[PDB]
Amino acid sequence: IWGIGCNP
Amino acid sequence: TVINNWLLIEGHTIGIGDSIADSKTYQDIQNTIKKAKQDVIEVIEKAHNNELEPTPGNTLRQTFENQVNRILNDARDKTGSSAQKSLSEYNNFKSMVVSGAKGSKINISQVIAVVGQQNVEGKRIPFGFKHRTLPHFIKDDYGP
Amino acid sequence: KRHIDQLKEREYNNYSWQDLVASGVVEYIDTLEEETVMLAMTPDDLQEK
Amino acid sequence: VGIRFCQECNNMLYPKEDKENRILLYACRNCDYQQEADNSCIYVNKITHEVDELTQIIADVSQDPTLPRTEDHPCQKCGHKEAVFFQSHSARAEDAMRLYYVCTAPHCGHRWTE
Ligand SMILES: [Zn+2]
Ligand SMILES: [Zn+2]
Repeated sequence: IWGIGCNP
Repeated sequence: TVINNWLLIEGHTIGIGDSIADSKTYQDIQNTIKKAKQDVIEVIEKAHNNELEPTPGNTLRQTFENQVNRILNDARDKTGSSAQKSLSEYNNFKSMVVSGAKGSKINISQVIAVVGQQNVEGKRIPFGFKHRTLPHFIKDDYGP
Repeated sequence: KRHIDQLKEREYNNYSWQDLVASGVVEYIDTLEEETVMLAMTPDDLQEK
Repeated sequence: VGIRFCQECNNMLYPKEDKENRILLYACRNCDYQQEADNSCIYVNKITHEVDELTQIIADVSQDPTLPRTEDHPCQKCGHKEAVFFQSHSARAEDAMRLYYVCTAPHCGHRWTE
């Protein structure tokens, strides 16, 4: 829910 | 025991005052988002003109997604850093993040500045409908 | 505004959702038809130029 | 390239070579009809498959409400300002984000890619 590399 | 009995004297709380930031910080976050959206638009226009050159080992779709995600992630992180600058010493979100008791810098950023990119299966939200994410958006919209 | 005025006095006007559907103001759309439909989340904001 | 069906039996004609005359003959297996082949090409395979999608695009797509429309790009044939623009919309299109413009307005049906 954050970014592509983070968390969903 | 000792610290919990001192906390009766000092106290801890979480309120809306902690989530809210200065007006200057909000304007800075908004400006970062505006220029990020403009950058994504320029990347899209380059892709439509076929001016974009494929990254080695990647298709043009993959490299477009890479560049777009990089722009959006840099904007997200920059807005988060602006929000974290805005926090005062008294801010209780910062107290908990600094002490390490709960939370993270990411949570503060999402609370105050920008929730960020929503990814499913490692990609941006897919085209569930025919060529569009939701019926409200126009077909073939790769915008932010 | 005439439609919502009739609905507002829903009692003693016998104007209801069925009248709205029959008038052609609203329509039922399934997902397959949703794929062929451009929707506005909020009327005033998206319809306005 | 194209497949020819015999008149006598309405079945597919397969290539065959007459050794005596060294002439290519499209002859059905089921019936004896034989036809000389003008094309002289049996099988063509395009591995690159660089086939323009302009031919595949239908002019009817202009009527779609969901397609984005630009008045910036004028039509070449008739000068109508509006033009729905959409991407390849095709699997096995490799990696192309080209916009295949289609002129709006009734009966122009012009498809151009810029
Ligand atoms: Zn035959
Ligand atoms: Zn035209």
